[PDB]
Amino acid sequence: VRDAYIAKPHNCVYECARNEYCNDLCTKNGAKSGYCQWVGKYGNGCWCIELPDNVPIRVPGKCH
Repeated sequence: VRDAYIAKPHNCVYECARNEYCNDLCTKNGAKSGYCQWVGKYGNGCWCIELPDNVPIRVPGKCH
C-alpha cells in the first residue's frame, strides 16, 4: 500500500475542496481514508492513506 493522490486517466488528480468527498472516493477504492490536499504542482487533489498498490496514482508528468 501507499499514501498518494489517487488518479484518473491520464495521470490526473481528482479535484476537490471538501475532505469528506475525498474520504468517500478513497475508501471506495480500498484505502483506509483520505482528505483533500493542496499541491502547488497539481492544486487541490484527493490524497488517500493506505491505497492498494494496484490502484493508479499521480506520478510526475502531464495530466492529459
